[PDB]
Amino acid sequence: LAFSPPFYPSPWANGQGEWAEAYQRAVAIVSQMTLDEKVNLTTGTGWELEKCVGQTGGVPRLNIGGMCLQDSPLGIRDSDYNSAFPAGVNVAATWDKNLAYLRGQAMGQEFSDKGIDVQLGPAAGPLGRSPDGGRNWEGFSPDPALTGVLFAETIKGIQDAGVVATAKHYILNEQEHFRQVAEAAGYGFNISDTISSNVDDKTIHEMYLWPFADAVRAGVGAIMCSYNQINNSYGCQNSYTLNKLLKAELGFQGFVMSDWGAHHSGVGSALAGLDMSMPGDITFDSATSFWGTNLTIAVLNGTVPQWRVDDMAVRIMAAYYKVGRDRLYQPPNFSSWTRDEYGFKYFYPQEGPYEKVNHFVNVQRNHSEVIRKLGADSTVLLKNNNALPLTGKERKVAILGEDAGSNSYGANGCSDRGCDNGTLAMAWGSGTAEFPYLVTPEQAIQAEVLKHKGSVYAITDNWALSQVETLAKQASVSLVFVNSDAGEGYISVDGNEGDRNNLTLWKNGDNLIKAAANNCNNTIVVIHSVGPVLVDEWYDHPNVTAILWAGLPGQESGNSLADVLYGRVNPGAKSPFTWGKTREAYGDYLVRELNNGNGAPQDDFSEGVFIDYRGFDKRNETPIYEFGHGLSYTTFNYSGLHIQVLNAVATETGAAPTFGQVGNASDYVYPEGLTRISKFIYPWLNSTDLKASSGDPYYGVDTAEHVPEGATDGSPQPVLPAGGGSGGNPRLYDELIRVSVTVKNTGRVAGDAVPQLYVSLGGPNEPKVVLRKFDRLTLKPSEETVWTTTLTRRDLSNWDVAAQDWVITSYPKKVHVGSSSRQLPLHAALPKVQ
Amino acid sequence: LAFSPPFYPSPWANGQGEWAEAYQRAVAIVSQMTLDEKVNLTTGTGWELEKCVGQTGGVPRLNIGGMCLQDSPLGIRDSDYNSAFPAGVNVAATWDKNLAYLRGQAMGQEFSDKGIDVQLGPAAGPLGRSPDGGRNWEGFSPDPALTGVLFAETIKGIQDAGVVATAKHYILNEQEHFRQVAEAAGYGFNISDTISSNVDDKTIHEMYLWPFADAVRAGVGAIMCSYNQINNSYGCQNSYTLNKLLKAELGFQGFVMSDWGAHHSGVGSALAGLDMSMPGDITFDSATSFWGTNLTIAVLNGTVPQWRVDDMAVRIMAAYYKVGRDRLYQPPNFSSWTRDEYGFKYFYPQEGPYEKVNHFVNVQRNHSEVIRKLGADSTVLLKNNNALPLTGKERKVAILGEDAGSNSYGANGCSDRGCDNGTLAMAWGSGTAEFPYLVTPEQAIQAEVLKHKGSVYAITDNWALSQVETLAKQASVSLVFVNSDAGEGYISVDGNEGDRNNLTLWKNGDNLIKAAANNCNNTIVVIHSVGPVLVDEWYDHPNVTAILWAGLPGQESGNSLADVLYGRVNPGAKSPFTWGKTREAYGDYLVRELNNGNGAPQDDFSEGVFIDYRGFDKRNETPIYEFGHGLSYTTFNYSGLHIQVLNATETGAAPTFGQVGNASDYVYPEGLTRISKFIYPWLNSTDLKASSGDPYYGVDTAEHVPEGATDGSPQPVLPAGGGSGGNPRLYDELIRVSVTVKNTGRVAGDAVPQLYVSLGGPNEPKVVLRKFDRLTLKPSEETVWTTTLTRRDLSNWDVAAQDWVITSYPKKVHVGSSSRQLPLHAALPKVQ
Ligand SMILES: *[C@@H]1O[C@H](CO)[C@@H](O[C@@H]2O[C@H](CO)[C@@H](O[C@@H]3O[C@H](CO[C@H]4O[C@H](CO[C@H]5O[C@H](CO)[C@@H](O)[C@H](O)[C@@H]5O[C@H]5O[C@H](CO)[C@@H](O)[C@H](O)[C@@H]5O)[C@@H](O)[C@H](O[C@H]5O[C@H](CO)[C@@H](O)[C@H](O)[C@@H]5O[C@H]5O[C@H](CO)[C@@H](O)[C@H](O)[C@@H]5O)[C@@H]4O)[C@@H](O)[C@H](O[C@H]4O[C@H](CO)[C@@H](O)[C@H](O)[C@@H]4O[C@H]4O[C@H](CO)[C@@H](O)[C@H](O)[C@@H]4O)[C@@H]3O)[C@H](O)[C@H]2NC(C)=O)[C@H](O)[C@H]1NC(C)=O
Ligand SMILES: *[C@@H]1O[C@H](CO)[C@@H](O[C@@H]2O[C@H](CO)[C@@H](O[C@@H]3O[C@H](CO[C@H]4O[C@H](CO[C@H]5O[C@H](CO)[C@@H](O)[C@H](O)[C@@H]5O[C@H]5O[C@H](CO)[C@@H](O)[C@H](O)[C@@H]5O)[C@@H](O)[C@H](O[C@H]5O[C@H](CO)[C@@H](O)[C@H](O)[C@@H]5O[C@H]5O[C@H](CO)[C@@H](O)[C@H](O)[C@@H]5O)[C@@H]4O)[C@@H](O)[C@H](O[C@H]4O[C@H](CO)[C@@H](O)[C@H](O)[C@@H]4O[C@H]4O[C@H](CO)[C@@H](O)[C@H](O)[C@@H]4O)[C@@H]3O)[C@H](O)[C@H]2NC(C)=O)[C@H](O)[C@H]1NC(C)=O
Ligand SMILES: *[C@@H]1O[C@H](CO)[C@@H](O[C@@H]2O[C@H](CO)[C@@H](O[C@@H]3O[C@H](CO[C@H]4O[C@H](CO)[C@@H](O)[C@H](O)[C@@H]4O)[C@@H](O)[C@H](O[C@H]4O[C@H](CO)[C@@H](O)[C@H](O)[C@@H]4O[C@H]4O[C@H](CO)[C@@H](O)[C@H](O)[C@@H]4O[C@H]4O[C@H](CO)[C@@H](O)[C@H](O)[C@@H]4O)[C@@H]3O)[C@H](O)[C@H]2NC(C)=O)[C@H](O)[C@H]1NC(C)=O
Ligand SMILES: *[C@@H]1O[C@H](CO)[C@@H](O[C@@H]2O[C@H](CO)[C@@H](O[C@@H]3O[C@H](CO[C@H]4O[C@H](CO)[C@@H](O)[C@H](O)[C@@H]4O)[C@@H](O)[C@H](O)[C@@H]3O)[C@H](O)[C@H]2NC(C)=O)[C@H](O)[C@H]1NC(C)=O
Ligand SMILES: *[C@@H]1O[C@H](CO)[C@@H](O)[C@H](O)[C@H]1NC(C)=O
Repeated sequence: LAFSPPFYPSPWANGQGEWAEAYQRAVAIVSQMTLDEKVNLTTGTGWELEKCVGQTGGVPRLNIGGMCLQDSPLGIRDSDYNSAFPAGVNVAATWDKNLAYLRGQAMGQEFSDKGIDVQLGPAAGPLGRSPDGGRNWEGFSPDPALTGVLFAETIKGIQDAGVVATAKHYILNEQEHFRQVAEAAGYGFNISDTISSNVDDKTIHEMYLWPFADAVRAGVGAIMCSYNQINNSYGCQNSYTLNKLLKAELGFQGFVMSDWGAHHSGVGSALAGLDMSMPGDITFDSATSFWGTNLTIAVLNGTVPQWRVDDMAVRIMAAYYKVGRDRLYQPPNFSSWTRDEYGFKYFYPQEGPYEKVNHFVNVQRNHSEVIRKLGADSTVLLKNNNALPLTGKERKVAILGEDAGSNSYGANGCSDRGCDNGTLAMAWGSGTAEFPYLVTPEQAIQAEVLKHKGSVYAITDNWALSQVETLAKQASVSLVFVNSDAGEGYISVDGNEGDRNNLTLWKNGDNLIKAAANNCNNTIVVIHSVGPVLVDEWYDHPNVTAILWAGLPGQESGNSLADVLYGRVNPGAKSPFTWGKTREAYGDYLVRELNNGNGAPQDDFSEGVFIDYRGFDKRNETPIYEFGHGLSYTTFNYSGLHIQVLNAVATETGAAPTFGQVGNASDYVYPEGLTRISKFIYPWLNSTDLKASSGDPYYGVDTAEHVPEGATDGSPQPVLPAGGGSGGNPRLYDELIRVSVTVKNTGRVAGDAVPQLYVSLGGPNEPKVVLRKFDRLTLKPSEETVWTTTLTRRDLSNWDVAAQDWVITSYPKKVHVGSSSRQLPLHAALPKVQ
Repeated sequence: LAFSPPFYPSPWANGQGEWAEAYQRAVAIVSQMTLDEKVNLTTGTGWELEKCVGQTGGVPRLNIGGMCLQDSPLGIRDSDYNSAFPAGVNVAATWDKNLAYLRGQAMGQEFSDKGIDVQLGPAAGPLGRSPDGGRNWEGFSPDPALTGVLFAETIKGIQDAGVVATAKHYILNEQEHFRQVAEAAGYGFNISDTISSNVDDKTIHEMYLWPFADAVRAGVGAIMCSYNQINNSYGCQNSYTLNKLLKAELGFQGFVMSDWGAHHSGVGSALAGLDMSMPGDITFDSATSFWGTNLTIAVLNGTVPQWRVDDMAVRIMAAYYKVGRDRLYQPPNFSSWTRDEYGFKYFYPQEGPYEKVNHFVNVQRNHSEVIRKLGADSTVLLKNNNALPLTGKERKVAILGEDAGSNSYGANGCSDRGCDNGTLAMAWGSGTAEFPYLVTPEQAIQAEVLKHKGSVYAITDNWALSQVETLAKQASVSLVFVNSDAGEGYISVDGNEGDRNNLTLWKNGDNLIKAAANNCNNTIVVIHSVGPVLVDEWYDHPNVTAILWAGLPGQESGNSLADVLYGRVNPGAKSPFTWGKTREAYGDYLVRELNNGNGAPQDDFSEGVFIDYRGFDKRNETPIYEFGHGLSYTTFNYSGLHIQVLNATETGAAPTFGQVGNASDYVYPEGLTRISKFIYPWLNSTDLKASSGDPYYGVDTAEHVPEGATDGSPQPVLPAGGGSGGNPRLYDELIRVSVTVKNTGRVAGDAVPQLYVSLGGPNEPKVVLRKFDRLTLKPSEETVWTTTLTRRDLSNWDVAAQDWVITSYPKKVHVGSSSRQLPLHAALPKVQ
């Protein structure tokens, strides 16, 4: 059984880089705080006790309001008068840094204006190991370089708007099956612990950890650790991922919160590097906590050192000052639990004053513009035989497929989007937001036809094949809509328990396209989905003249598409994952059966780095549409590749500091004038009897055997070779090579090119190409521009497990530039650099 | 059993009134025709043999193309790139003569450009004896004055655009049940002949006939006789309705065509006043005809006088020339039977040249504008507790009801509209047209809200009550859509065989309104339906703040409604029927069970003239919403009633035109390939009997030909005849009535002043509608409305005198805003 080696102590914050001023202020405020106050910062107040999906008590004596933590990565969850943005996989499909930033900023403004302090997103974990993982859509791309840049830009947009961003889920939560014990039980599986991702050190550094290093370096405030185990140690108490990888190596200065229900111990978690417990209780409304009271006590009895709790407090306050949250503070002006204007203050037990719980604040501004633009710029044109753009002069237009029409229960009529009815604009689970409205393809395309006085109908029942065939025959174009859904594991739709059971079109989609293609010589397929689908039985049909994948566009879905279909937007999106011929061609199977008796299922990542296009490439498999593939209504030419070699840190930390003082147990007893709200989690002790007021069956049992070596060691520590900066040693960020290429629009209309830069790092076990750089360039017909990027030392390195460091190996390296991972007409050998 | 007295001979045309020219050109061309050519004019070429729903083979030797006859009364059926107009009943809701005319004109243009010569509409029969009658929606109103005026207006619009209109169905086809023997069989009833409408002479004159008189007087060129019997004589061989009532009394100068399968004899129908057999065969594609060959033989053998067939050919040509069809002629450029560009020229047997059968001509022009406007001006505001118009500033809008959303099979996804799925903008059967598209309420209202940056959703599953209640608690306004559908008898939806089984909202409509109104203090109900529905269990709910009825609005439905809801259009429409508390409150039950063994069911119109509001008023029942009721976004005042008193006896002999030769002249030409199932006018051989194949040929012939049926001698002109739509003295204006109408509200808008008389006497309705108009007034703006009462308007039909008589009982006049809101009244002075 895979094992996770200890790494202690839990590194302490130091004001590194961009964090200096936030840290000074955090120190100055935490210095003034009592122990119970500090504890208050670390622990949620209990499932559905206050307004937000997570919420802490704050420090009322020092005028620090409770921190409000709300889902989701694509807009405010469980609220009203908010926008629904396209999903993160759409962001990835844009290959546009600027759009990722703008979406981050639009979300941040909305979260801010609801009195939300922390957004539970963006996501980069799951990275995308398996094309059927239920949550890949919440993230970006199975590619680390593309994912990391867009993750980082999204984080910066949110944080520049004055809300803490939360990089989640850290780390290796690559599937939904067996991610939680009670969740597996509800599906009839009996497991004593959650699935264990077992991964080698090289793989983790070069893939799953890489976007987290980008997030840390961009200044991310928070990280959320995951439900799964890593080598059979839970994500939210894994000292190797948390103390070693994230805090010592990556030099992470903010706080680590648990996923909801991912907290599995008081002492172990605190010493293994967790900073905040969400939603606060052990299970929802258990009125017990691994922290709160238990953590106050653990400091009082000598088990957790004051410096560790003080560091939790400093990291939490530092994230808060760093984004300027204190300057924007206001209590949450909505409730996640009800839409009622008035209600009891403490939702779950229905206690506290009866008062205004919703203000109905309209936070949307004009954000439908970025959503519409982004949806259009993420529409991948996979196939186009001179079919598109449409002109408006088409005489009779057939809109075919349920995915074009309305959800008959209303756009929000399935709780957490837990169905696949009508057009698919948002997948399911916690990564969701209430739509203010949803513009369907049916509405948008019908309005466009009628504006030109054409004829148009929508058929939206995918088994009405007789009416489909009859209409297809009469039409000048058939626009066929199809989808494939997925989502978080707590919701099952049609027996799909988060993870998709297959990669086939839902609701008869393949039969629908065939019914149409057999009758219109101009059949145009639109796919909405969470990731790749099997297109093998119809993509090469002579009557399927164009194919688009539009992802999950959010609220303006139909207008984003019309913009693309009718040429207002020249599509420039690129596939951010691989379209293979079969499920088998992707390998990386999901663990769907118990393979460790009734223990934790074991998920061995035995492919190593060979996921998505790296795997297709290794196996010599030819994708239908490759990573980086996307067409345009113009043409681009790449020429003139040139390479230019360019001219291009403490060894110990300080001792761990403590701020403020700890007093007697009697100081932290429940205050006499306070009504204790039922299920509410507090930092207080029933009496000075520590053991009895812990109520912990294991209190003082074999304590020292359960505290790992080094776990309480507050003395100076060595700086890891790969650490000592933000997102790693700052040398990794030295720019070693400049690359330049000329890109020309050789066609008849303006459009965006997406130049892509791959390297071959060389060596018997490396992928043949891996993406390193990209940009999205707007070019007029005949226009030329010189695209210039740089490669960093990290970009040219591999993880050396013996050195514990990034090393540029002695194998000769090459650069490749072109339009996709398989369309690389330019190549150049790289000279030795170190 | 009821009995239909004979009336013979069948009156011949005489070029009366506005028909003088058309009749002279008709006589000139028929004079040049051989017998088989004339017969070709009168007989369809067989079911689905050519392009149109009905088609004659024309007279090629004289450059007269075959006549193309096509459904429906609300747009071109079975075609492509055509418009889909609101139903008749919507035109009735507008109370707008000018809109009726513009909708006729728009349709005429579309039909004309497809190469269609004759539109099979408009409809005023059914009048609407029964609220659950399956085709009432095709027509106008159970009121004969409102129907007659709007029916005449539609016909003028169609015919001024150069297409023959066909006033249908003549007469008394007031229910779908048992209207056809084969149809009844498919529903499990064994009857030997169709339902017989049995109606007294006064009622027929004062109600069912009256809009046909207006149609005739406005110049309609064709009439279509009905599937049902009247007093046990088939509508298409009824000498009393056709010969006496239509041709001798109303002076109809045009042609009468059979309904499709309504032809039931060769000699009998011809002599009883029928002019045209549609679709030409005895049963669909039987390759046999009551006419065609049979009618050539009936003339050659002396049973049908030459003058009768000459007259048929003269009526048919006079109609065609009357609308100027000859100047606009082109073969039909689409096929009713396939959408393919190419196909066999004779669809049913798939024979003849393989060639172009569809040219996909887009005839829609700008007709979507008149459609949108008529849909808005026909949306009756039944209740408004200060909820409308919406401002567009409503923060969150719930659209609720499957009636707001799309048909999941596509707007034309159910053949002849034979389903109730998604928004109801068209009822079912032959009275239909392919939408070029359908703007749903969901589309237009959500677009409206998005334009103002509001939040909006549509819920379109009527059993998703949980989702409906959750949204309705969060909404600023809830717009709840519900319907009730019906149609022609050959289609059954949810067990409704044409006729409605009930007047209750379909698709959980009542429970949907109750779930919304239980949670939004601002619930607004929109009804699409073929007629009245029962609103009693929610109309007065304190959270139901408004209620509209929008009828069957055609392709622009959503934009029509949004224009009204958002105040672009001030509703002016008025209910064209009564909204009763219960079904019982209407009486006039359908005949739904066999009541004459396995003979024809007997449908006794035992209520007489007392249908719709006449019956409610008679029984002193209070309607929830009366005939004539509609609210506006402004208010109007009616005052200053002022009343002022104002200051041929035989026909010619029947003519014959041209000559009849020997049998041998009418034998099939030698070089002609005979298309299979095609109906021709020719004889297999000079042997008459063997060429007819009639098992009754030559047997008891004279005993089967009623007295006077072959009398070509000059005939007496009836007292109530002698003109167009009746004796011209009937149209003398006897009294002028005036009132002042003022807009006293804050919104420009239309008033619909309505003038009712009481003719008096123990058997007369308390009030009957006589005149109306729709007048546009700005806020504070006044106008004088002036109108006149004719001799007909003040008369009752006297069965003894066989004439209209102003009876001696004192009469009153009433003016107001509805049949129940009449603040102005006076005694009328005695006039004669
Ligand atoms: C001051 O106040 C404080 C606050 O009140 C007091 O704090 C309490 O102190 C107690 C100790 O005195 C704590 O109780 C003990 O906790 C441990 C740890 O449990 C958690 O972690 C487990 C994994 O642990 C490893 O990793 C963590 C870090 O992630 C480390 O901190 C641990 O040291 C350990 O590290 C090794 O392994 C990692 C790699 O994994 C390496 O990198 C290191 O090098 C080390 O080699 C984890 O498995 C536990 O998970 C269980 O609990 C969850 C419920 O919380 C549940 O979700 C899981 O499914 C799982 O359930 C199973 O186990 C529990 C009991 O733990 C059962 O109830 C349950 O029914 C299941 O069977 C958890 O997240 C825990 O291991 C200890 O229990 C072991 O030992 C006792 C006897 O001492 C046995 O009775 C138990 O059966 C159990 O035995 C297992 O392990 C033995 C190894 O020693 C092995 O010999 C056995 O064979 C067996 O399999 C204690 O439970 C208590 O948590 C804490 N309370 C709070 C609120 O913090 C403090 O005492 C007081 N101070 C003083 C001086 O008074
Ligand atoms: C030159 O060439 C010509 C063209 O080829 C030759 O034309 C043929 O001439 C034949 C006569 O020689 C015609 O055959 C006869 O038809 C008659 C009429 O049938 C039709 O009308 C019936 C109603 O009739 C009344 O009303 C019409 C106008 O609507 C009048 O024209 C009639 O005079 C009659 O008028 C009276 O009543 C009205 C009020 O109703 C008054 O206003 C008047 O004052 C009078 O009182 C109608 O009911 C018939 O309906 C049947 O046919 C439909 C199918 O067509 C069907 O859908 C109906 O259900 C119904 O079906 C039932 O009856 C038929 C038989 O007709 C059966 O096959 C079937 O199975 C059903 O049972 C129809 O529309 C017709 O009545 C004659 O048949 C009767 O008499 C014969 C004896 O001669 C019996 O054998 C029959 O059983 C039948 O008897 C009934 O009536 C008797 C009294 O009349 C009574 O005594 C019996 O007890 C019984 O109940 C003939 O069939 C033929 O139609 C015509 N062909 C064409 C193509 O036009 C012509 O001969 C030739 N000339 C020469 C000189 O050679
Ligand atoms: C009642 O209404 C009905 C329905 O409207 C009328 O029925 C229609 O009447 C038409 C006559 O007016 C008849 O028309 C015929 O159609 C035939 C089919 O035409 C199509 O196929 C051909 C062949 O490949 C194409 O050319 C053509 O464009 C069509 O696609 C034609 O073949 C007939 O053409 C012949 O007659 C016309 C004049 O009518 C001539 O102009 C033409 O040149 C052809 O003339 C030859 O045949 C005639 C036969 O009468 C001879 O008289 C003449 O001398 C020529 O003969 C030479 O060629 C023939 C064979 O081609 C050869 O055997 C001979 O020895 C010589 O070499 C004509 O156009 C419709 O088909 C018919 N419809 C149906 C469904 O039956 C009806 O008339 C009405 N009744 C009344 C009283 O008005
Ligand atoms: C850790 O977090 C906890 C949650 O934030 C903190 O508990 C809260 O502490 C505040 C400050 O002590 C308490 O506030 C008190 O509230 C009562 C009742 O308030 C309401 O009713 C009155 C009377 O009609 C009304 O006038 C008020 O405006 C309120 O609506 C007041 O009477 C007190 O004077 C005082 O303001 C909260 O009650 C308490 N919350 C809960 C859930 O118990 C706790 O202080 C934090 N601990 C540390 C060490 O910081
Ligand atoms: C603290 O006191 C409360 C209420 O008096 C009690 O119910 C709760 O269980 C106590 N906690 C412990 C750990 O005993």
